[PDB]
Amino acid sequence: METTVLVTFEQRLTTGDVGKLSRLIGAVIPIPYRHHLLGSSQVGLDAVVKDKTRDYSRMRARMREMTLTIMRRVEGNQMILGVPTHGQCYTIRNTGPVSWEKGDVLTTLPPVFSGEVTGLVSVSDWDLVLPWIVPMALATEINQRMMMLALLSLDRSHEEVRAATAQLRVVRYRDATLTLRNVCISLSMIANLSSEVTLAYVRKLALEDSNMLLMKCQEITPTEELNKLTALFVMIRQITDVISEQPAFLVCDVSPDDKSALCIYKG
Amino acid sequence: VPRVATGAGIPTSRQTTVMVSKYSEKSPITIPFEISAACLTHLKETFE
Amino acid sequence: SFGPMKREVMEFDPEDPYKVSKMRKLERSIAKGYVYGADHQAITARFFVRESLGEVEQKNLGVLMFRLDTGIEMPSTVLVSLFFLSMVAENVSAATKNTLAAIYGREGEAIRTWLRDGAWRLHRVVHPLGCTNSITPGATCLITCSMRGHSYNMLKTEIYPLLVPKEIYLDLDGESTDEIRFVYFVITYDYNSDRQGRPSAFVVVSRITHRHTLINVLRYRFRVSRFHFLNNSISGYGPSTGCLGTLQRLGWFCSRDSRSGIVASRAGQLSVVKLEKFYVDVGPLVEFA
Repeated sequence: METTVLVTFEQRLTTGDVGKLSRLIGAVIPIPYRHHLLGSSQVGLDAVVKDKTRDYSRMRARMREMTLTIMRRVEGNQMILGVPTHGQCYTIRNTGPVSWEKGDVLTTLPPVFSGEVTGLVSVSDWDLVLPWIVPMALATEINQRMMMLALLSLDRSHEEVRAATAQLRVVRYRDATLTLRNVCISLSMIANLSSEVTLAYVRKLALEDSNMLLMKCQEITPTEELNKLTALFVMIRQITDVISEQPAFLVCDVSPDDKSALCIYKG
Repeated sequence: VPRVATGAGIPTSRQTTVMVSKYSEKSPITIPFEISAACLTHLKETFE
Repeated sequence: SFGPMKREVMEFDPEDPYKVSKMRKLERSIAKGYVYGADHQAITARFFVRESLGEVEQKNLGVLMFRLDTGIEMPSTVLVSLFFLSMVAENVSAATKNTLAAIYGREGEAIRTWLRDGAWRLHRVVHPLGCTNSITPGATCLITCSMRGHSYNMLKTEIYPLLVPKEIYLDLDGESTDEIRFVYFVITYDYNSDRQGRPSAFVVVSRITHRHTLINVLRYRFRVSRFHFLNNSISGYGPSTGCLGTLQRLGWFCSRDSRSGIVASRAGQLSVVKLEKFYVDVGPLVEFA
């Protein structure tokens, strides 16, 4: 019926491992790029989870490039996938740590190994590590905790600041508790430079005030002047690239045992 | 299993189908009995 | 020979986008009698709704449903109508607020006054779920809620409209024309004293499709809230608030069909705006300030 992506099992999938793939019939699949044949080494997110110096946001910058795809059926030597048509309903499988509820917007995130390190049907270093289809309001929440832990990561030498971090990685949502760098440089370039460059621009604009809002906005070298504002706006572009989490689903109703949920596919 | 459902809003089930299997339990019997070596000798020795 | 003769068969299935959906539905409608729910490009879902939530939506048909993230773990997901959160917003007249506070409030609701007005709107408790068709009154109300597409009777007999109440609509009714008309949904806060304000809700229609040109026509309307948004930025140092406004796509309709109406309910009637050919189409949240 729909779009088709076949996955050629370069590794030998034992019938018991097929028994685990035949349980994940609904589950999402991160595909690197839309093509009809892909290897099992392509299919999945393990090629993203792999570097000595690889940061959470950089993986999220990679996964945002990866096309979401949905498992259709596992026929032995092959995995059949469907790139989901936008706007249609899809039975995706709740392989995240969070129970879904009727009406919620679901966002793909890379799985975090903080207290919930997980693998799959692995043989020869390839498992099928599966992205946390997490609710959208918690997806922004998880992002904010990761940056604030990293903004406080330099001041480990204070125990009180370390006790501020000790509360911080405790993430608690409906029926679920889980534990959790240039992006924080990007946070700090906006925090410091907007403090200094706006003062010559508030006092000039505050005379004429159409929406009547510049009045309490005041209450709140031209080459180097633009050089600040260039490296102001481009760092604002860099953080907004890794903030707007591009929502992926809308669960209409949840199948019982919370394994699956019919989800109309959005974005 | 048979099916039945009813009414409006009354929670209807989905079609149950059960497959079960009953395993074997084994007790083997064995019984000895004595024959003398003198007894079996008369079958063999077979006098005048 | 062999190869190309097989590929003619997979080629010459023309004149349809697949002819896989249409043909294979017929071979199961010949099998099972004429099947409903199959000639339906729009998209629905059946939801378990209690009797204390069953009202309005039951009687007059075609209206929004909203999920709650109520901060209590056991009933954490309460269905909310667009009629229902009129007892939260500042826009709604207190008679119009207490008209529908007396419809819902009969001994199965008024927690949800106290855990929406009290447990404030963070504009993340509400989720645009969709619009209704074909309520099932019985032991449990069982609402078929449409997701993408129009709300309509089965048998394609009548387009169910969107029942927008009047107070939430005319404070952001758009301009007058005869085109297609997108329905957006806007929550605006007036940050004055009580950590969220009295979180004001809006059903806004506009010919405008684009994002920041749409929030600019909100930058006309909401200076009273926007100047208060700047106020708590300096009225509280350390404490901060959040968003000023919150925009999301909710659907569209045909804009010659925009006409007023009324629902005929318990605790008096309620003046509404009836948007006839309402294609439900939920969009993403646009948090702005």
